[PDB]
Amino acid sequence: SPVAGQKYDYILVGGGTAACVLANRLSADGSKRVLVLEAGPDNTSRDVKIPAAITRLFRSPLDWNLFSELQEQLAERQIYMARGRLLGGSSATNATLYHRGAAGDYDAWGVEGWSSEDVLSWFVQAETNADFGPGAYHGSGGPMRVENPRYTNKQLHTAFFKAAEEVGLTPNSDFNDWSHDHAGYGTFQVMQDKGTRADMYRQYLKPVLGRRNLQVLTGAAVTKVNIDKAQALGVEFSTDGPTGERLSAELAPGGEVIMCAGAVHTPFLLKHSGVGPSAELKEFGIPVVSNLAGVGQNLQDQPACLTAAPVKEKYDGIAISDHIYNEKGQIRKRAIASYLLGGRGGLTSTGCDRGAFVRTAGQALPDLQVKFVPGMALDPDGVSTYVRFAKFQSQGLKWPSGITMQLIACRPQSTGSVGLKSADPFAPPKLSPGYLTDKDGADLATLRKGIHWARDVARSSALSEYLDGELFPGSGVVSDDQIDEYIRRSIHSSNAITGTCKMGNAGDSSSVVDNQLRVHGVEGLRVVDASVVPKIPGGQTGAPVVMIAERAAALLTGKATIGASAAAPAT
Ligand SMILES: Cc1cc2nc3c(=O)[nH]c(=O)nc-3n(C[C@H](O)[C@H](O)[C@H](O)COP(=O)(O)OP(=O)(O)OC[C@H]3O[C@@H](n4cnc5c(N)ncnc54)[C@H](O)[C@@H]3O)c2cc1C
Ligand SMILES: CCCCCCCCCCCCCCCCCC(=O)O
Ligand SMILES: CCCCCCCCCCCCCCCCCC(=O)O
Repeated sequence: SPVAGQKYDYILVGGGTAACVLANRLSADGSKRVLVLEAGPDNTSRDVKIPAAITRLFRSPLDWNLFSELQEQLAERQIYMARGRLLGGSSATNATLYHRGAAGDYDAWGVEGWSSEDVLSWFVQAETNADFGPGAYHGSGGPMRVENPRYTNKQLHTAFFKAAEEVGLTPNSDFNDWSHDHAGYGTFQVMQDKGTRADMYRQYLKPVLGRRNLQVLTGAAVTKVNIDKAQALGVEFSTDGPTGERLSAELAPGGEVIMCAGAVHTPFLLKHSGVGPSAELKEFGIPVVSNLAGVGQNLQDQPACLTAAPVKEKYDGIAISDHIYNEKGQIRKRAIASYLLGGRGGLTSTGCDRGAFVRTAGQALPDLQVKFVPGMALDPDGVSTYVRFAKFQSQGLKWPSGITMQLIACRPQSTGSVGLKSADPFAPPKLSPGYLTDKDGADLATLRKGIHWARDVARSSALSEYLDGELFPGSGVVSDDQIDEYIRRSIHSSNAITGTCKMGNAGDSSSVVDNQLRVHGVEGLRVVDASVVPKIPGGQTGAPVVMIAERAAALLTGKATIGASAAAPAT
């Protein structure tokens, strides 16, 4: 009905992080008709704009509310896996931390044309940074906004740095500078513009909505790619939920469908389109279009656990929870005034503004990320405690002052899968994160050694000054066996999720897309989102997705090629 009689050069499945970048770049010269189909609503919520309102976005109508299959290895629990559902996708609901990982993460992909030297200029092209000018590792002029965090905690932020130094960690002045080793303690930069969330709807899509050649439809749930050698024709979707008419957006000749539904929903939709392992498609009577073993395999997510400690009575009031709420759960006037005048103070924080990367055991690259939060978790599940914090408003109760360190296996060895639990394209996917399944027990060992490292930091004189014991995991949890059980019972997502449509070299049989991001076995179909990441980089995955989308757009528009290897000579 909104697509009746129209033909599109590009159809983007999803209106999230990658899709916003692509919609901007592919509509720029005016020559191409671009359609965006997003299942969620428009990006208008105040809870998206204010960073500290991330607490309110978990388990909300702006989230997919996805739960994993029962995980036998995690005390038989379903794990919540947050995912944004609106224009800007997870960039609209994330913690805003700006991380690229290390040069070695991209070299470890081993994919032709996607070395660290190849991807660096695409990170730089996306970027405008308030604290780093143009240089080898930073750009100025690109649509993203990055800045140093605008919340300062007078006592706890430098206490964390001093404690990390007391345990023998060195400072890292810029976690995105590839001329330094990745390990160390330091500030985490944020995807914010003077304390306002700088999501990719705000930075890339919203500014170009006036373009006549760009059509964005919200409340548009894609059901499958229409495929006719298999050739993408366009995409089926409903604007009225499960009961709605199935509409079809049609490609113009030479048009492509670009999958941008993310690492959960892209492999899910491909399987619904007949692209995936033939056994999984036959199970639900889906005709096999491209028998592609890797679709929904290689799910990589960074699992997390935490330690938390209360401050001494004399330091009551020094935590970010005290800067946001008063003793009755009322949002503090100082926080509101600082946010609106100046774009500073506790509402500019998603909780962590600094942390560390750490080698627990002599690895080539850090296996552990540490997020320092100058507030105390009341649950060993950090995501649960954020939901508690949002619900705490106006309850007439005092949130106890303290600190938290979240421990993340940032380069995990475990993998999971995404598949189908039914033939209905409106049903949730069959989601298995696979945390702690790697054969050596490396991910469990990382998080166990993480807890020991967080304990050493909390015991150090610089932080010890403020603290009065330990809440989580607490006094009862000391032996390796007690720590491992705490981790199995409390492990939660740090919200990465990559690799389910993995890019690979010619000859890599686990590949779903080639180095041109083309889906094997289908013409005119590409994936441009976190699905394609071959091996997860250390740190949060949003900046890498924008880099991939920026480079994909340049390839599609003819401004760049990927893979510059000299042809072997004629003999
Ligand atoms: C809670 C949370 C915290 C995070 N913290 C950080 C962090 O601090 N820093 C950072 O860099 N990264 C962070 N990340 C990760 C980062 O946000 C993601 O890796 C990145 O945004 C993914 O981009 P994408 O384009 O692959 O997918 P998304 O941005 O998730 O976009 C996919 C889009 O597809 C839509 N969609 C799904 N199915 C359909 C359908 N059938 N039809 C139509 N549309 C559909 C979704 O609604 C969504 O809008 C976080 C993630 C979350 C969820
Ligand atoms: C508990 C989690 C934090 C909640 C934050 C909500 C703040 C509500 C107080 C009133 C906000 C007034 C300022 C309005 C700003 C709206 C967003 C923006 O335009 O940047
Ligand atoms: C915005 C302020 C919130 C204050 C909450 C109190 C402190 C709790 C810290 C929880 C520790 C782990 C952090 C969980 C982070 C959830 C979001 C994310 O995954 O980045």
